[PDB]
Amino acid sequence: MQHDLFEHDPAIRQLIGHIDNIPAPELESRWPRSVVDLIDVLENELKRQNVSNPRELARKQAVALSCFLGGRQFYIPCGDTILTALRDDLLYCQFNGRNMEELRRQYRLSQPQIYQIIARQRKLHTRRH
Amino acid sequence: APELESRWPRSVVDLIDVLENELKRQNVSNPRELARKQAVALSCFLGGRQFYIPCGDTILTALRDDLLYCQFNGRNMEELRRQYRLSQPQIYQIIARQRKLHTRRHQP
Amino acid sequence: LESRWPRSVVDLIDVLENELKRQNVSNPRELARKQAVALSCFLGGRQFYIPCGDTILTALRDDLLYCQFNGRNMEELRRQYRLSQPQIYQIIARQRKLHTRRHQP
Amino acid sequence: FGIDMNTDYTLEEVGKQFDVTRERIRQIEAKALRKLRHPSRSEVLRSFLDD
Amino acid sequence: DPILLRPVDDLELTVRSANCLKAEAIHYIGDLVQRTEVELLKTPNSLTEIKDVLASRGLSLGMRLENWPPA
Amino acid sequence: VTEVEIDGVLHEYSTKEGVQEDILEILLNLKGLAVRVQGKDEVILTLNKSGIGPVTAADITHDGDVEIVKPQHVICHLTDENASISMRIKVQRGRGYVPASTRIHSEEDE
Amino acid sequence: GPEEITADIPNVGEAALSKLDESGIVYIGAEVTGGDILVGKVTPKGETQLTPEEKLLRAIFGEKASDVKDSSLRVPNGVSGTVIDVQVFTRDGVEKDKRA
Repeated sequence: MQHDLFEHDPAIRQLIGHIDNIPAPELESRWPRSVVDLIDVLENELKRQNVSNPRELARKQAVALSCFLGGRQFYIPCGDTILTALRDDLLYCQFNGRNMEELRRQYRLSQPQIYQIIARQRKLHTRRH
Repeated sequence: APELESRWPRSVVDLIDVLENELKRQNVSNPRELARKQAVALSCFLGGRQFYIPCGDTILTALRDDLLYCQFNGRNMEELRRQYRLSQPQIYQIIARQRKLHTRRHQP
Repeated sequence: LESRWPRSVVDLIDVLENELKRQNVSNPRELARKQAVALSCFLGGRQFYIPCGDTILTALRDDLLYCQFNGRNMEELRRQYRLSQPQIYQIIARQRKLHTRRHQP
Repeated sequence: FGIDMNTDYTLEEVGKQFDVTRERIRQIEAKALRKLRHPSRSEVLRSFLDD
Repeated sequence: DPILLRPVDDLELTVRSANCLKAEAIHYIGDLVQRTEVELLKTPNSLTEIKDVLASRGLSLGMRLENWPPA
Repeated sequence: VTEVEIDGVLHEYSTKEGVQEDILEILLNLKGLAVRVQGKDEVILTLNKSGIGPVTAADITHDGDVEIVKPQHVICHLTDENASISMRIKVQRGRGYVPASTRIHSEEDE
Repeated sequence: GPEEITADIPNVGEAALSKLDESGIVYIGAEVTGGDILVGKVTPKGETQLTPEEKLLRAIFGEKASDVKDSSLRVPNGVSGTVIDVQVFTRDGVEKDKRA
């Protein structure tokens, strides 16, 4: 089942699937400069992962990024927090509600912290739907 | 609590999923890992700075616009105006613009 | 033929009528009919283009937001409306002066 | 950063020279830091992360 | 002939004629040069600006071409 | 013979209980295996043996497209009745002499 | 600070660490070529002077070098072989690693 964000609004989803018929250089000409800085940055990591169609794929992430946070005020932190957030997300997913002790060894975090992590991503895993 | 979230990294989390649903929709291998590294680049790229992200469908216009020119077949000017809820001036403008665009494609 | 079709006239009556019944107005059908005659006389033969893109709907959407704006509730009015803060900043400042003259002519 | 000078100048030290504005000079700094992070001038610099 | 393979986009024609021709979904030049003048006039809005450009480009309607389209 | 896999053996410088000779002697005995393959160019061979007595090439599980020239060519010796040896043998086809460095240099997989 | 033996080593690709266990010791029988890491050793790194250019690079990319210095044992160049035995001696009182 196509259960996710573009499921709610196929119109945006179909637009994402329509960029293949339009080549890049003319389409980026009409775009604001900022997303042009995004796409190549998103491209930069992509070829480091040796994934095909770096230009084609990178566009798909950029439009979806603009789709949600378009209209929304978005802040970004930097530094050690990111992999802390990355570690938190893996902990939440690994957390099957039965391997909390396994995570207690996998991530080794204080018990109140684990609840805070578990609670916090729960909010993040509720507003989407 | 909202002010506590003001500097909160919650936004970072919200994004991996934003990347997920298109990567999962596009069906690439391993959503989560691709999207997290994908986010880390943005973090280093955009750390600690004011950024205007094109808001409120502005990008989606360009894709809405491309499909409409494709379905413009010369006498259905009413048809695609209902189905996009657009108006005569909008239709005419987009038509002429994408016409010039393709003419630059067919012509050298 | 549609560009020369006398079909729109009748379409105006029910659009008027369904509003009149919503506003609990008596005899809404007959009231809407004579209104349609009133539109026909003035608008007859005139190239008359009206604003699209919810032009009155936004200006009213503008008003009640300014009613809910408490000087701190920027974010929730953002979520409820899907409008981004930048434009909300501008509209609220405009509505500020607009209701400023409303409260103080 | 003290490039080609005997010492680096802090935010206060550079404020007394051009402008006492703190956030302004800091955001010009951030402007430069992004402009360097674009993958149009960072390609060569990326090879020095291994050291 | 190097023109039968080129699409309709190489005419630089008027907007009225451009709108009229594509209402019938024409994509190549050859099918214009295939149909004669006695059926294309039924389309509303055209009769005064095709012959001149066709002569300028060295083409004329009414002639017969086999193996069309050649794909 | 180009590649040999034996259960319970990590490297060629170890020994197994019940086997009279060393793993190096096993590989040198394998080096002199006369095998003919008709259809394909790469064949996986399986050898299983348990008991006391010499192990010959006749104990390899014969395949329809593999011909063993010398079935009496001894390959290993077992001294304990409970001792068992399971071995997987990989045979390719080629020409010339190929040392053990070129194949590992050419193939990049782990 | 005391030196530690671990598989966690800075700025080294996981390909070079594929032959190490979770304890940082190469497995027995692992074929190893010149330049590989037989045992991962980490030594605490003293305070380092930062020149203007490298600190500019740190500001640009944001990575930070922790209190770590790579001093692991490497196979000498031009030597290729297989590890046939590893032996670990540890002092009395200090805890033994799972490999030990």
